[PDB]
Amino acid sequence: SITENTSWNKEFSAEAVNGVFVLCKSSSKSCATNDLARASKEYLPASTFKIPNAIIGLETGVIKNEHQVFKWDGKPRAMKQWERDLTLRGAIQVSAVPVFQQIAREVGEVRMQKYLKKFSYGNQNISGGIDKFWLEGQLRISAVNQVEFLESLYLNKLSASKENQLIVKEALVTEAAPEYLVHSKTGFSGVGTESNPGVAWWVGWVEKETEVYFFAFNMDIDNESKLPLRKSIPTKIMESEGII
Amino acid sequence: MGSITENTSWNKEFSAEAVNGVFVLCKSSSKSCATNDLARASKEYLPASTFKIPNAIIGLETGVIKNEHQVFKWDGKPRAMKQWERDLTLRGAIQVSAVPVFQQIAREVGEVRMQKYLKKFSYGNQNISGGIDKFWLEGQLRISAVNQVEFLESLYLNKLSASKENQLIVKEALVTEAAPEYLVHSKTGFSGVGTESNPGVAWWVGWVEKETEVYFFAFNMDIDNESKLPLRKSIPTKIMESEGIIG
Repeated sequence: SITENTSWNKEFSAEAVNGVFVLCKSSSKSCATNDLARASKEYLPASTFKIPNAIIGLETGVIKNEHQVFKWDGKPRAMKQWERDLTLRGAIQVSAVPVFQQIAREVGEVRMQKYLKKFSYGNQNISGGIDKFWLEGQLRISAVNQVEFLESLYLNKLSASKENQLIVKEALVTEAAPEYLVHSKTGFSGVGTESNPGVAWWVGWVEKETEVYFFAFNMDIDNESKLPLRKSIPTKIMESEGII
Repeated sequence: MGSITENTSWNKEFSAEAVNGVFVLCKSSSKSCATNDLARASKEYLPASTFKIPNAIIGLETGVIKNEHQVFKWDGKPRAMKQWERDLTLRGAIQVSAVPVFQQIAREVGEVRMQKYLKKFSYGNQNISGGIDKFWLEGQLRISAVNQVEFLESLYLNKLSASKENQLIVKEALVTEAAPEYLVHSKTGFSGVGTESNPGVAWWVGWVEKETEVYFFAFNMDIDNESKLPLRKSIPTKIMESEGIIG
């Protein structure tokens, strides 16, 4: 069950942003959102796909273990922050696309398809090129599906060893406080094209006291300068809810 | 570790705050350590709440603690600290150093198993006599800063005699600072203000993962007044910032 919560609309209007926020307390059985329709609309996952990709990489052995170092071969990479040796967390934190493209290539189309089916990951469409389906392909997943997926990870219920799920969870920690812990991942498909803006994401969960909150946010975006809103809008909503 | 060297210049942060203590910092790749005082780096002190690290691992390995989702319910009885009067998860109990939660764990573990694990972990002088629920608080258990970093490195590498799954659970619970370029896992400790001419001890131990490098650290200082407690984190932090590790 997904229920509408009109009290968050202001946060979107203030910035003239078209997007959705999904927040579920304790579990995904009851989630709140500002837009029922957009909550379940499937969008390209962009870099949020690094979460399932990391899990699959570990499960298949492509990623040897948590201490694996992904060496930079010295060839030019889109961003300078990617031009260096990276650990799994390092690669996830700076969203080093090339590291995960190679992981995807080694996983292969057959295994990738099998795991997304096991994970009930969006439309599970990986066609068009094994190293770019989550960047410009036909893969689509909704905010609600993201929360369901993240909840399974939190509970160690995905079809992978608990060990591997724990490894990925540690790589996803983005904020640590004595009060709460935040695990999250950003995504940005690009500025989109004429009349078809791209999508920006921020998904994760907050562990506070004995309670847990799963969240997923996405928005239309046609200018990179608006990118910070993918974190500020959800953060303001969660702060006003007294979560972080 | 492979080597250790003395760097007396780190006494700067100690002298400035009129503090007697030690800091040990080891780089994983080179397997080399540095400290402001070799003698104190090897001196053994009560672990205080830093013992919650091995205690948590042992509780999990023995099955006393089910997993990271187990909730330690508060029975409503008054506790030494107001922050402990609430239900807590494993991480919650570790973060606020809820002593009563771990004393119960220790009692369920029992002396025989506790002794077995500390031997496997090569944890300090491995003397747990004087009460199964307080040997690390006011008993005869002692461990040095060098031993702390050795122990923490083993945990980091999942090389302790425990399931990798349980070591991962504890490691997750120890995260105290997260940034894009570095992650900090740590645990504080404080035995008390001690007696006259015999001050208590305050600790801050953990490790920092920055880039592909890993730094293990252990800090302790003499303390006879709680107002000096924040120094257990500020001194080590300043030293690591000067080293360009955190911040």
